[PDB]
Amino acid sequence: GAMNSSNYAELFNNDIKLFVDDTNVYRVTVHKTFEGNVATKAINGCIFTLNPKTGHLFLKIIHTSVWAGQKRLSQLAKWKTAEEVSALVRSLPKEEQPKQIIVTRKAMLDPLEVHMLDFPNIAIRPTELRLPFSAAMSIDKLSDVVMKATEPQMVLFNIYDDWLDRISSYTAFSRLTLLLRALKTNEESAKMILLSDPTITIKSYHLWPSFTDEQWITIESQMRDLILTEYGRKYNV
Amino acid sequence: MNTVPFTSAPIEVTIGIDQYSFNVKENQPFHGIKDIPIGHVHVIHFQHADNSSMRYGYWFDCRMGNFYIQYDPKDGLYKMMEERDGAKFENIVHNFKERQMMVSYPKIDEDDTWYNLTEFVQMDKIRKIVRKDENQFSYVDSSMTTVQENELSDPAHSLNYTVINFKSREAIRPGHEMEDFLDKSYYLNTVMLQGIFKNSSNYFGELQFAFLNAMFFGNYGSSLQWHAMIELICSSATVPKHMLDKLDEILYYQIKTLPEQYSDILLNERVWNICLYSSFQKNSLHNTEKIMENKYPELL
Ligand SMILES: COCCOc1ccccc1C(=O)O
Repeated sequence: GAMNSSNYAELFNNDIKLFVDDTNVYRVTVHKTFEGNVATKAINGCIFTLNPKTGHLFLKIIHTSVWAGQKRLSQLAKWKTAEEVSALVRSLPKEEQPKQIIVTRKAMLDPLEVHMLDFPNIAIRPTELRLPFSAAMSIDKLSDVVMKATEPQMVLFNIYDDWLDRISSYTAFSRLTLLLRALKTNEESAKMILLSDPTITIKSYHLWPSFTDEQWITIESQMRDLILTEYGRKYNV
Repeated sequence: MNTVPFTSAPIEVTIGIDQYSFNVKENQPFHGIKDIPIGHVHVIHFQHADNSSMRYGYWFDCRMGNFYIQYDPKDGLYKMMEERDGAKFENIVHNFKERQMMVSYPKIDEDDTWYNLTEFVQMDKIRKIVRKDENQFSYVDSSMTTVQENELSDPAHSLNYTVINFKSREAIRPGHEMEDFLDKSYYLNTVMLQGIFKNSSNYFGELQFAFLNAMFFGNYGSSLQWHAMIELICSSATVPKHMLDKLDEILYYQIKTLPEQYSDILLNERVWNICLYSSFQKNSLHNTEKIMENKYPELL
């Protein structure tokens, strides 16, 4: 069934599972035409497929060529997402295939169920959590690989860097969602928090800075302050 | 015109014959139904006065044998039986008719309702949905489950309607996932019509039989099948024109026939709103839309 706060620890058990977020698959800018009508221009997107236990991120880059000459693109984007997730599952060895796929948006349920008919034992589930995975394109190295792509491409990342050497998956996912929520709420301030100290760098093979345990505590507090600050600005509290 | 005599009527019961019904009192001198129109299937159905649980009944065709009803006090129901002795049967009917112990099938001459509801319904197809090969007539009741309902429990007592499932490998060609899910034409035309049913007449016959079992017995699985077969057509972009026009007629008379007060339990809002207002065929069912809009506007 649906995944919520009551069954949250299930994300970190030993049954392989993936979150699939489709919010950055079909990305457009809207603009005026010479005649004063409005048109869209697509930009490259991505499917965000994440194992919350291990941090493995299967970033399938969606190149704008896949939309060429197609109609009803927002509908097609859901089906293309489900096609690519299905292809990913088929590409994995049996013992790496997920037992559950959790979609962050309920509109993905039917497209994914239909593409996964050959896998009747993989449960397709919605979630009641509001997850900030749309903000994945605020992570500079992910945004860069998506924008530079000239063709469809899959790029593998560990979205937790090396954090699991020191903290549990539950804590790593909590840190990830806090960082992404902060980047979604006020991207400029969140990035300023993450880079404010030149002496802390991002390793070539990492996405986030190399903070010590104590610095992560400070950073996490600053991210919570940002989220609360923005909440007060929004609602005049 | 043919006759279904009753040996007797020992328990008070509402008896239906097709769309007609009448009440019989405990031990009333009722000995059957005469003047039944040859050329159609018929259904004789029962709801006991002391226990409205289990509506049940029998589909039959008087061209296939001489049938009568006799109450069984052990199993507690009116049973259809076949009489193989022709002269015995004729002599029974004649005596009961001479003593005017029979009701007459009360068909108005202008009235094509029953033909319109059973146009494509054949006894041979009924006997394949309802499997009891030793009788020429078919028993159905309010509680019988369908093969589909069971998969999701006594298989000898099931309604073997054709399984329709929009999220199944049968309905979705590998590699045509979006296409086949959003446009069910493959599933309708190749899988169902060309493959399983062979032609539209058999498809409509099953659709009509499912409606009738839903209406006369309150059989929930039959209502599910009726709606699924409507939705499969309406959700297909490519349907032969003759089928769309025939479907409009079929549904019109079913909507013409349904008890105004049973609409809440026999009509699926989602299916009907989808079919009339969103589907590919939203503009192909003018007669059905007109009656649905004027008779049941709440549901919509
Ligand atoms: C005996 O049922 C009454 C029919 O009720 C209707 C109401 C509005 C429009 C059409 C009908 C009809 O079936 O002609």
